[PDB]
Amino acid sequence: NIDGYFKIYSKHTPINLVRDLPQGFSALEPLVDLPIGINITRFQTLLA
Amino acid sequence: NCYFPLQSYGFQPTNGVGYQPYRVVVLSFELLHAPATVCGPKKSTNLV
Ligand SMILES: *[C@@H]1O[C@H](CO)[C@@H](O)[C@H](O)[C@H]1NC(C)=O
Repeated sequence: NIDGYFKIYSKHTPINLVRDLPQGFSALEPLVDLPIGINITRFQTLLA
Repeated sequence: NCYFPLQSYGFQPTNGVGYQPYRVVVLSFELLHAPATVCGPKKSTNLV
């Protein structure tokens, strides 16, 4: 969140992994940028 | 000395130039205190 712009970068990859974050290297491409101007300080994730 | 505060405009097609109705738009704007979210058209020309 820089100068009012909320920027998202992301990646997907296929895995075959039991219960950990996998060792490897990835480059996240930017997917959207939002000129929202709001201050942020806190967050949560929403689950099914 | 009680008075109702409003009055209606006698707009008739026979009114003189002056007493005829005029439509007005004021394009009011406040400048350069937030990230730009309107601009004039950034004109373009042929690729050579
Ligand atoms: C954002 O936070 C800063 C510091 O807390 C403050 O100066 C600024 O006015 C805030 N902006 C808004 C839109 O709340």
